[PDB]
Amino acid sequence: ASEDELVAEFLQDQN
Amino acid sequence: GAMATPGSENVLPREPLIATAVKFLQNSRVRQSPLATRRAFLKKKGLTDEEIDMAFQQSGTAADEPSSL
Repeated sequence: ASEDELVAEFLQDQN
Repeated sequence: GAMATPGSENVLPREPLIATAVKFLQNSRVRQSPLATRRAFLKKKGLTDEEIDMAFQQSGTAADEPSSL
């Protein structure tokens, strides 16, 4: 798995 | 240990994970989120506070232990 899904989930959710 | 971290049998992939966490912490979008949010994100990814602290420590430009991640 790549970290992209996490990073994106991260700042999109905490946007 | 230095180069050879005694894991289950082979070296423990802790350093490459910490290295990944450093990249995450250096990301522009990630840096916009509150500190607690960044730490919690890493915790949900499976890193321990000890590993997260090490990631933050190396996220600037330093290396207290002569080895360089």
